[PDB]
Amino acid sequence: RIQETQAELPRGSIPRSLEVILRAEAVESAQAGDKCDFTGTLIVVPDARAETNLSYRLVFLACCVAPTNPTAESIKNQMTVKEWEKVFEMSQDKNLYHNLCTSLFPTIHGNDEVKRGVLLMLFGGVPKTTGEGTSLRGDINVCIVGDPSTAKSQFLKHVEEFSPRAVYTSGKASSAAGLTAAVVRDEESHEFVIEAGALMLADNGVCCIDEFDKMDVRDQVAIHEAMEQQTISITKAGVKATLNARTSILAAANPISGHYDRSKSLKQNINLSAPIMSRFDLFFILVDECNEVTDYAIARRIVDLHSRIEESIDRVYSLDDIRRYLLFARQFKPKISKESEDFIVEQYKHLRQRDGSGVTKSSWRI
Amino acid sequence: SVREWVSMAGPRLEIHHRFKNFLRTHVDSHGHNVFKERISDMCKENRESLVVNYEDLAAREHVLAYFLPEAPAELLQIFDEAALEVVLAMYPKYDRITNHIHVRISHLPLVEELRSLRQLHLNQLIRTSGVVTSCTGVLPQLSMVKYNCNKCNFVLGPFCQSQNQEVKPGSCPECQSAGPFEVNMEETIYQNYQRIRIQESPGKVAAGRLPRSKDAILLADLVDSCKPGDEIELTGIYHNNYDGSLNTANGFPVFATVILANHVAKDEDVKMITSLSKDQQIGEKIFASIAPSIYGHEDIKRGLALALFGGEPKNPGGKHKVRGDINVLLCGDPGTAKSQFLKYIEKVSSRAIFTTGQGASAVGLTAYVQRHPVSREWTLEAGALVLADRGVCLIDEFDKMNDQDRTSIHEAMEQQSISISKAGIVTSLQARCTVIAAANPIGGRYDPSLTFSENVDLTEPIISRFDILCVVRDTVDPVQDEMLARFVVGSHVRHHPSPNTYGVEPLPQEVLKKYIIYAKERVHPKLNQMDQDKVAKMYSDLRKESMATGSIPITVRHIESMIRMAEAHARIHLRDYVIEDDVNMAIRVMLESFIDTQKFSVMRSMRKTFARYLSFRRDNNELLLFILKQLVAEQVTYQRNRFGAQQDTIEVPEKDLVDKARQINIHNLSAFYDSELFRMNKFSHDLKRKMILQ
Amino acid sequence: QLYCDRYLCDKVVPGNRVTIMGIYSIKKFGLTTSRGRDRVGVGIRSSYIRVLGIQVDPQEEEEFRRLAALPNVYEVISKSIAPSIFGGTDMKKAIACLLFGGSRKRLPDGLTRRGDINLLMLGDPGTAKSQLLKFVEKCSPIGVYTSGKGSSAAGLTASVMRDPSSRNFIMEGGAMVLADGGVVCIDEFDKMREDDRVAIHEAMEQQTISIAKAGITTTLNSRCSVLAAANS
DNA sequence: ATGCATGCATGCGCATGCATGC
DNA sequence: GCATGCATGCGCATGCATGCAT
Ligand SMILES: Nc1ncnc2c1ncn2[C@@H]1O[C@H](COP(=O)(O)OP(=O)(O)OP(=O)(O)O)[C@@H](O)[C@H]1O
Ligand SMILES: Nc1ncnc2c1ncn2[C@@H]1O[C@H](COP(=O)(O)OP(=O)(O)O)[C@@H](O)[C@H]1O
Ligand SMILES: Nc1ncnc2c1ncn2[C@@H]1O[C@H](COP(=O)(O)OP(=O)(O)O)[C@@H](O)[C@H]1O
Ligand SMILES: [Mg+2]
Ligand SMILES: [Mg+2]
Ligand SMILES: [Mg+2]
Ligand SMILES: [Zn+2]
Repeated sequence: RIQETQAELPRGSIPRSLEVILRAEAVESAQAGDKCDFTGTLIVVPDARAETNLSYRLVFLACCVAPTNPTAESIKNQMTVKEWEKVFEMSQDKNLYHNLCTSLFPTIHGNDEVKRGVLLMLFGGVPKTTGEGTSLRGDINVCIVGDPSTAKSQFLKHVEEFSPRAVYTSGKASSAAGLTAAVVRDEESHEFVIEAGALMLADNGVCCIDEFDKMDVRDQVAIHEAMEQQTISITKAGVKATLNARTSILAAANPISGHYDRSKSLKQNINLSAPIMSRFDLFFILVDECNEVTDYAIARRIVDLHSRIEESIDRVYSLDDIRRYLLFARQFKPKISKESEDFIVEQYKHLRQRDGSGVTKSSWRI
Repeated sequence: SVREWVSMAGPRLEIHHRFKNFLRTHVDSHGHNVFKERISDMCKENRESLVVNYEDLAAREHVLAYFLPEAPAELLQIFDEAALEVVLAMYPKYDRITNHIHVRISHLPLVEELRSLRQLHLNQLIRTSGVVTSCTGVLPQLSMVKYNCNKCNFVLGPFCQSQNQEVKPGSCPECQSAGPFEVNMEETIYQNYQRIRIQESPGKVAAGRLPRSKDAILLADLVDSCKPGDEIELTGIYHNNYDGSLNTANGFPVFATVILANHVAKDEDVKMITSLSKDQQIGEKIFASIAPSIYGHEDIKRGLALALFGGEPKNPGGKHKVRGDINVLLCGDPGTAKSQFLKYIEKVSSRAIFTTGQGASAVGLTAYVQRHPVSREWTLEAGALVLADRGVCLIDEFDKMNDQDRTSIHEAMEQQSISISKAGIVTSLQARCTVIAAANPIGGRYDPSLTFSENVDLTEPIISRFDILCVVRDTVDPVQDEMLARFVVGSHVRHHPSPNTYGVEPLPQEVLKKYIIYAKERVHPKLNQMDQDKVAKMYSDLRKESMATGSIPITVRHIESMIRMAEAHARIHLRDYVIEDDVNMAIRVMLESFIDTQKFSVMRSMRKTFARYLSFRRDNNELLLFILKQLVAEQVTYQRNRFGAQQDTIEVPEKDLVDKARQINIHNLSAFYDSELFRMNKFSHDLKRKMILQ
Repeated sequence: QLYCDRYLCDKVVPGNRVTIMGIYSIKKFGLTTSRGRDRVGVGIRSSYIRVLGIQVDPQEEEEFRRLAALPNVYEVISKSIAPSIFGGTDMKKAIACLLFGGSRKRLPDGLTRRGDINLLMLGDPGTAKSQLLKFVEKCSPIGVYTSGKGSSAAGLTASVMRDPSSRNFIMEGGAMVLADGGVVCIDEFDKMREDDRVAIHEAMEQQTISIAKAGITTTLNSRCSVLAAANS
């Protein structure tokens, strides 16, 4: 089943659905959640009357399926000479840490910490398994809280536009059945098929949730279960199944009173349960300062963007190159050196010592 | 085709003779007749199945191995006939016991996964691996059906029951009628039938795609060989030739595929236990064995060991019932690894049920009657408490429960039974189980200034049920934090894809399980040698001084708990009678648990007053280390408060430690300086200045 | 699935633990083509068991008369009530006379007067109150033990519903309703819910419970002695 | 004579309205 | 002042039983 894209939607119209049939080797491709171009014919299948001296429907047959916009050794072999040259040029630059920050967020002024956190979340870690049967998380989740209009929702949209596999939800617009998955019958056999939810479509990707406080308690419990076990279990309609959801969550939230209280802790400012709160790796807090120079700087950028629609951007690397580099880099599984162990131990000791009573109270314990 | 050549009688007889010769003459690498001993072992258990390795068959006769994948049914029938003939030649009585024998292939060249099964594999032999998701149970299917005529009483001859089409008898030979017929239940032969749904392993599924499932059928001895949720490997036949497989009523002409499987792949101990019990440090080894991956928390491990070993229920007549289960409650700050203990206990325990009070638990905590979503049958599903009868029930997030769960737990802990009155069903079910629960404080951090009851959302009657209460705090100790960080980093490094305790040696898990089973089965301690006077005096003094303090007096209940713990200790050493050591240990544990729940001033006063009982089998070095830690903490706090930052070195005079030791009646500290604990905490002693440096 | 014939009907109430001896058979209803979505099963007949046997898991009058004719029956009965618990002789006597109970009397006017006794106990924890309740529940011929808020899967008072499929008035037996002429022990008297608290007033006073819903009005009988425990 | 459309539960998914508890 | 627990209507699909039009 295929769906009409958003770019072709006319005024006040809902996207149309079409049915495609694949034969022989073309059966292998065309996985769910993809954006693909199909080549084939339009053929009528029965679903006025005839007599001796009529209900029909439209079905599409496809011949080839291709990506709309197109194992380290295999990736190296697939890439062309110029693509590999560009990848090598990118790899040998320190400014890659800085330039990418300007590459993905050109219009946004300041907030470099959020950009670096988003980059680290995008790159992700290395998952591991223990000998006792337990599993260790390798994904990174990021939460943002701030005053109104402090560029809070722009990062989620940028991740939407950049990431190829990303699903975005807001508040109560997504139901419980919208997430997780659903099970329905097969139309031509005794088998059953599974309709994937938002989390499953964003598998090995990034899931963006705005207005995280408005979500219902049951939905938050389901999200916490997905974050913790990284598995979705469905026992419905005579079907029992378990599915893998290895996603990374980027969430946006607002204070209870609508403004961040400087004299209160983080727990007293957000109406979020402690379990889901503890699972997040990084929390970012944005406060709108009443500074004249900051207002001038923001105004300059906004007016420059509005004055020059497309000439106010000086990206160093195209988004396609960044996507290719990310795809190449995510395959690597670096190890931990011996001296890094002692360095991490000492740094964690210092971080714990920071929690002493000789300094003012912090908003989040370690 | 291969099947066409196989069908005719000539090659059938030739293959039969060849397989008989192969069965008779096959030997192992050492020359021993494999089939002789295999058939003898099968005979010893009156089995009905035989296992044949494909590698040996290919090595001996290549033609049978070549024809095997492309013609499974007929060749398997021929092999069954040959095996039956050979077995009947070996033993003649089996015509009375078993009239047929099945031949199953064990090994095969590994075949593609469930995704690659396509048209090329039609009517062939395949090997797959998957995970079981459902089971239909055992069902009876017809075989050699005998029919009874409706007009006359003639019994029709047996008809072979094919799995492709239903049996349709032609007509009665005598009366020549062709009307309806009925099945002769008394003389018909029946076979076992089972159906399974198999899904790909989630770990091997590539990202961006969903696992796929297929159906399989088991017959005869293969039934009830796989539990749901287990990982299996099957060798089977990829089949379509069954009636109703083709979609004809509407839609495209689509066939449904079904796999027919024929193979599934998944005294001295007593003396050893008695010898281990003779060891002088068996109890310490058992205590250190629990939770190898969890650092510290020795008291928690000891309490969990006592709970696991358990006690002995009593019932004088049928009036006064006293339980013997030791319930455990842990309350702690976040990040103290409370869930790891529960997971380890679930792994160790033979019958353990794990549940969480937050919600969406796999196993519920309240009984209800409902139609099961999978089996679609009207069932009565009891709570985790009933399913854990004579077992262990672990509860996580104990403070997030609702009213129904709280009421059910209260009635299961007080009355040890659950009463159900729903949908016209009135039942009472036993819930004899040991409860271990984990919880967090109300404010997110434990406050020593308040009592244990005020720091937990639970009510006093619920807390009163638990025999052992543990309190875990997250105080900042640099050495402990450094050691924990080292352990965590080492654990992370070791498990990349590409001995610290005073105990001599922890026991292996299997030996621990055998010890627990033996102790539970064959140990029943008796209290014929108890000393009532000491217990009575201690109880009187405890009550008097608790009321002198004026907060939370002790009661009779604790004494009973103490007795239980004593019995538990007597179960560890396999002693048939309790002695003074177990009584003293139980007294120490109970007093520690009671004291830890009081507030600051009361706890300090009780600890000062009751130093005699709490020091049973303790180490003076540990007490001196505690004193030194208190002094160091005081000095560091003063330095941080005044100077505003920590200094590079910490120093403390020896005279204060000596004076405090004299207060505890200790006059020598050379052993403490030479003790391993002194070096472990990186303390040094300087006689040139009579100081202690850290 | 089980089939009972003739005199074997109504011998078993649902919820009982039974041992049944019978014949393992299959249903015979001629032949029919396989129908429905799934047609993999071929030649499968539903099975059942035909039940043939079910087991459920004057001289004494003189003995009782001799026991009651003694001058020391009161002391013997008092001692027989929980000999394990130390002290509380007056409490044991009160429990015994509660177990024996009084007599109910009707009047020509149609009014009724209660013949059952109700007791209340208050005290500090650790005074062995629950043990007495359990002993009373075991000793009494009919006895129910509750926790005030109902139970794991049964409420304290009855409820009435209407089945949409069959349009019949289904009543769920509560803890008070399940006992008639027996003793109901109630721990944690403080934590009672509002509706149950309101209903127990009428249950104690008139020994009846009146329930009115759409198209129905009923008055169930609850002649229960009440033994309650509570905390300070 | 045979295969199919329909009557009668029942699960599924959902939205909507009334009561209450913090 | 609002989110949630507890009925109840709405719309639907699915399964089991049977009764006869082509
Ligand atoms: N003593 C310890 N030794 C090893 N690892 C530890 C120890 N204490 C804590 N950890 C680690 O702390 C991490 C926190 O997760 P864990 O599930 O154990 O927390 P928890 O105490 O159950 O917390 P919560 O209060 O959130 O339920 C785990 O990965 C665990 O390995
Ligand atoms: N630091 C900033 N730099 C540039 N533009 C900003 C910045 N902060 C806010 N803006 C502008 O203000 C608007 C904020 O809207 P939005 O991000 O939706 O607010 P919120 O996400 O908090 O609801 C954006 O359109 C953005 O262009
Ligand atoms: N007077 C007594 N004689 C014998 N045992 C007692 C006495 N008082 C208390 N106990 C013991 O102490 C325990 C008290 O617990 P419990 O009766 O549940 O307290 P409560 O009912 O007040 O909550 C019982 O198990 C009982 O065996
Ligand atoms: Mg926004
Ligand atoms: Mg936990
Ligand atoms: Mg009690
Ligand atoms: Zn006949």
